[PDB]
Amino acid sequence: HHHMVHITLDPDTANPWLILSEDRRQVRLGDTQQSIPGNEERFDSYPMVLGAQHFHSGKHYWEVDVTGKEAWDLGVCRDSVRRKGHFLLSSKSGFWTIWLWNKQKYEAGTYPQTPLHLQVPPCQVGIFLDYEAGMVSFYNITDHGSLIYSFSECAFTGPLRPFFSPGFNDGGKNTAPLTLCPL
Ligand SMILES: CNC(=O)[C@H](Cc1ccncc1)NC(=O)[C@@H]1C[C@@H](C2CCCCC2)CN1C(=O)C[C@H](N)c1ccco1
Repeated sequence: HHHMVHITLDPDTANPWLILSEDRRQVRLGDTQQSIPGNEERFDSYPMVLGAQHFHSGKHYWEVDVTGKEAWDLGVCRDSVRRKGHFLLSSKSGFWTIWLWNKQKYEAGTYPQTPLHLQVPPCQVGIFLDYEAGMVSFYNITDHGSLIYSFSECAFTGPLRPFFSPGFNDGGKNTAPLTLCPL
């Protein structure tokens, strides 16, 4: 779409186990860990990261590649979200996400979550927000922009952040990084 937005990963939110491309456009789970600052922003608990970008208004679209990725988590979230210590990922916290785990088991971050029934495993996912509309939707690029799922009447109060994770590499097959597409 035209409402496109150039997103960079904020390393001041990145979980210590995550390696970033120097361009802030990839992110993947490292076997070992980084020994980095004591920021009130970093995700301690799980392999999660935001994008530096802050939306207070308007309509914003971006795309993410997940070729060869048995799991992942994409979407948006409030700044407000607490960044310290275990939680449930849900609209209820301040996350409007979808995700994948165990290769073929896609679900939406409703409280509680909602299994999804997808004609075509998406190779890239398109994410789209309309702050004023209370809207954020997920589109299956690899199947002619088919709506994977839409969150509606979200309560968009404070500012909003692009949310990501490449998920866990236990299976072996989650080496591959979330790659942001250039459009
Ligand atoms: C019961 N909730 C679940 O089973 C879902 C399942 C799920 C799996 C994959 N992708 C998103 C969701 N987990 C969560 O909501 C959170 C986030 C998640 C992370 C973050 C994304 C990357 C790696 C996985 C693991 N997770 C916890 O461990 C919370 C924990 N059980 C708890 C409940 C109360 C307080 O803490």
